[PDB]
Amino acid sequence: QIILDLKIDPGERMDPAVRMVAGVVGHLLFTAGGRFTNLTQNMARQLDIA
Amino acid sequence: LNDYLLYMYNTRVQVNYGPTGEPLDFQIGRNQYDCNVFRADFATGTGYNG
Amino acid sequence: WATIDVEYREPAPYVHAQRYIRYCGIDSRELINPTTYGIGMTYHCYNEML
Repeated sequence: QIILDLKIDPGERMDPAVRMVAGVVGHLLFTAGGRFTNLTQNMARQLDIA
Repeated sequence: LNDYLLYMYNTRVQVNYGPTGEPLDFQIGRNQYDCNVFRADFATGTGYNG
Repeated sequence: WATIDVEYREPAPYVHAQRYIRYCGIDSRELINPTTYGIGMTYHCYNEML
């Protein structure tokens, strides 16, 4: 019923290290399985790239 | 509208440009949606109401 | 090395110079968001150097 998405505030730079860490913890924290999901497709693609 | 469609503050998607240099002459998305129908044509009024 | 760095399209406003310069294969038709643009973009020379 509730799904998540990624955002960046205006005027803040992109820190690499937090991206590196998020790409690892997201695969263990969330579910995108074959029966229900917690994430949108864009978030999944971004986490895979990270 | 061309500038808005090409501006991507999120994850980029595939885009294919057409032979002509006119605005909105491209196909976008994983399902290639033809954006040429949104250019104005006063003989038929494709791009707007009517 | 292997990238196409000049290109020709439909005529420019000035007829004597109808070339488009493409460093690293980047197309200039679209606006860019400096925060998150080159997340997954590479070209030949950079990859060979790496």
